[PDB]
Amino acid sequence: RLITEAKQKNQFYCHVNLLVIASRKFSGDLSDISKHLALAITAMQQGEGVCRIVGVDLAGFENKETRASYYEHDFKAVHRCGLAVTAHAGENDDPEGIWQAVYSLHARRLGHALNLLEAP
Amino acid sequence: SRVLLCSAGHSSMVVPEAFHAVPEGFEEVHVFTTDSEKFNPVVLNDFFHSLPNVRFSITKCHGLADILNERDFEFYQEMLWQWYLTKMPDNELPYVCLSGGIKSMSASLQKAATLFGAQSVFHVLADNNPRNIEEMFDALQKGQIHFIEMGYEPGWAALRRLKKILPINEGCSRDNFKPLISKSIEEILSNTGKSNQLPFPSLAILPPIAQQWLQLPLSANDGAWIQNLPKVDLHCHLGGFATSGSLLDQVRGAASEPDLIDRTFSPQEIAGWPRSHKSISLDKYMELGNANGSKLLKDKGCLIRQVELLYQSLVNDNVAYAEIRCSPNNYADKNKNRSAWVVLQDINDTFTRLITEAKQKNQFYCHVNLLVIASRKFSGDLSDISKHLALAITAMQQGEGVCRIVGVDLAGFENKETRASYYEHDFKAVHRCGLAVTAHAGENDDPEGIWQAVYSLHARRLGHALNLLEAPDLMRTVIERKIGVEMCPYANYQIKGFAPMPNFSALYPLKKYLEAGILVSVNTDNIGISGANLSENLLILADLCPGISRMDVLTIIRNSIETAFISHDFRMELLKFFDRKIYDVCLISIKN
Amino acid sequence: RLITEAKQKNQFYCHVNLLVIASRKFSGDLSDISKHLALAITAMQQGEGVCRIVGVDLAGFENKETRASYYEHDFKAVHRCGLAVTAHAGENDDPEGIWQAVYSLHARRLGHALNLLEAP
Ligand SMILES: Nc1ncnc2c1ncn2[C@@H]1O[C@H](COP(=O)(O)OP(=O)(O)OP(=O)(O)O)[C@@H](O)[C@H]1O
Ligand SMILES: Nc1ncnc2c1ncn2[C@@H]1O[C@H](COP(=O)(O)OP(=O)(O)OP(=O)(O)O)[C@@H](O)[C@H]1O
Ligand SMILES: [Mg+2]
Repeated sequence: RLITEAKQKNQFYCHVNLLVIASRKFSGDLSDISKHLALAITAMQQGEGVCRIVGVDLAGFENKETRASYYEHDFKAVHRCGLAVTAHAGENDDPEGIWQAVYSLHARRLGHALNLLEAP
Repeated sequence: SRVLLCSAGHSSMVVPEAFHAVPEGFEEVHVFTTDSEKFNPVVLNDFFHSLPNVRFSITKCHGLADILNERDFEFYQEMLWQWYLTKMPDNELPYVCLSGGIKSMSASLQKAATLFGAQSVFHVLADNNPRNIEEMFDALQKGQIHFIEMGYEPGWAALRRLKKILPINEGCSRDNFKPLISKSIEEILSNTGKSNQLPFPSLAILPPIAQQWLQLPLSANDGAWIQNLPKVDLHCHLGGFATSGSLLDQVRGAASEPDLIDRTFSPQEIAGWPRSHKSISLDKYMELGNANGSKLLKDKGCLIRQVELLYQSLVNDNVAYAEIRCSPNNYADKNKNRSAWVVLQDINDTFTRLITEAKQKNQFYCHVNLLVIASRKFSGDLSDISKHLALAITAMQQGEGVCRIVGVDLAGFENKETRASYYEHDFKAVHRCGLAVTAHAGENDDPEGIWQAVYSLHARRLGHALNLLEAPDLMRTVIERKIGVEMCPYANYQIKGFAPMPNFSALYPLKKYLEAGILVSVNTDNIGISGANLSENLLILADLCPGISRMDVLTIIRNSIETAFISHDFRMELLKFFDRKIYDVCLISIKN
Repeated sequence: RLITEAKQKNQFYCHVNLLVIASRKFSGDLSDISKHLALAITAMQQGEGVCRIVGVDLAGFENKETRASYYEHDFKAVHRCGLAVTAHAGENDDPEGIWQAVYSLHARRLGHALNLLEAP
């Protein structure tokens, strides 16, 4: 509604798309990841609307146990339905985690990871 | 009412004390007797003339005396039974006395009173056995006549439609002797599983005659009881409800856009439907439903009309709980913003509104839930399966509602290209969330696929599974885990063929399935295409599985309740309501 | 023998079936679990007898070191032959352990599990 209102005035407007986060709550309510993924998958399919859902997020509590090879069982269909995946890693994790996140989750983008220089 | 029934013998003056038995006065006295010359009705007529408000009826068994012969005994028994049936109050039990008559008629009348109800049966005893009226009057003045009763006799709450089906029959003889209940009495004990398969614990309170009636085998003429029977349908397809006829016409008439309706094509007619005399294939079975389906259900108004008509049919068939299989993607259309989620939401809100409006008026309402069909290789890419699962879990996540989403479904064409061991990894999340799976592991599917469905998909139900009898280990684990097996009698009979199908040798395995202990449930699949609702689906079992019993049908209903995906508290309430209704229906069933 | 002796005199008798307990060691001779499973399968294959073998107990130290994500491929064998499995995950365990003990070991019956209240 805001985008259409701004566009009708012919004034400069800011197109905005939404990303559904998947909080890494770890032990608590393990079904939350599946619920969020399915919510995003079915929400991107509304179709009509200048604003839409274009991908999901993997931010949350980063840990060795919470690596990309821990939730990888649930992502077999996010790419199947045409979604996109970002990630948040490298702030405190291991370059192996970043490597698997790049190659297992097929993350098109990546968050932070300021220590890339140490891994040519 | 306050109607007496008595037998007149040599002691013909026993009626006046029977009239005086009540402590507040009496209304109508009726007496039955034989054709012997010993009885003198003049004395009783003169005695009762002092109370003209009392209806005196005297009937004599024509051509009978002394009841000295077995043929005479049965003649007297049948006339007495007919007279009792034609001489009872419509909706109250009468008062009956039997002190007059020899042991034969007395015992017959007592058994008849037990057999048709009586407000109070008693006996009159006199120390000196008075003959003249003044003598027994003086006797009652002191109190010589004592009163002996064994208690109130409820009889059976409903047996009197014998007098409707059997007319007065004033002109009759020994030739048209009706042994209607005697064979039921003969088969009471003449005929372990059938002994303690008793569901619905209140059936124990039910009187024994109707219990043994339930123990009798099923018959075609029990359609009235079957229709009055509260049932459960778990395998029901929304897309095959209306396919032809007035239902299809009125479903078409409510569409939002008439110009998008093909009002010309109609399905090909099959002679003898639903009792198909020739075997049919799955392709023709589905082609019979071509007039309806996703090609016609896109219109929102048409969808609402179809859902309302299906719910009305469910309520009409006395179904007290149902689960509907639906395909939201098939009815979606991005042209009019009709996403699959929107279609499913429309169905859910329509069902919830219908149920609430039916419950507000305190009528019989069919609580219904939805099943999300996830077909295999039906529309192209297999990502549609993931889309269906995601939609189903998101829909169940609504939280609050009345008509909810119990779980998902897995349906395919035959085999191989639609095997049940392809999508475990996709199913992990949806099955973890808390839904349920009913894999269609059956209909010429090898036992290995059924094993994968049971043990890797954790499927709680199996569609059809007709050929389960050839896998003893798979059977054993199915019964050991109480996995529901939905079976559609008419549909499988039409598309596969079972005895008494012409030129067929195989027979339906439902009886052996029930004897083994499988939690079998009887369903309808596609009402419109098969042309048979739940009532005739259950009725056809008499000629499909010979020797099937009524208690077996009740256990089928119990199993259908057992295998449904519902919460514990809702299951308890449903069980209580079903048990009370079942008791009422079997109380008023032996009436006919 | 005891059951037949009690039954032949037409007196109240107690039918008894045995469960082979797959003892938890996790320290040495780890083949003992497979040996126990084979012994239980062969024992149930006797067939005749009022008293028989109907199940296998997964008892022992139910701590995280011996959860249900270890030998499920081995329990495929016992599940194949139509033999019941009883688990034991009731003392000092997480809801995750109970969950995949139910859904991977296919435990048809569960032991203890006193803390189900906190896992709706
Ligand atoms: N994808 C877009 N994102 C943001 N603005 C857009 C987009 N597409 C079109 N517009 C708008 O189209 C309008 C065209 O304006 P125009 O070419 O006449 O230049 P202007 O009016 O002189 O200055 P301004 O670009 O600031 O409006 C712009 O104002 C711009 O905001
Ligand atoms: N599966 C069983 N388990 C235990 N006992 C059984 C079983 N099957 C039969 N029985 C025995 O059958 C016997 C039948 O006994 P009956 O019906 O005559 O009653 P009772 O002798 O008066 O009292 P009781 O039941 O204590 O023996 C019972 O004693 C019962 O112990
Ligand atoms: Mg079906």
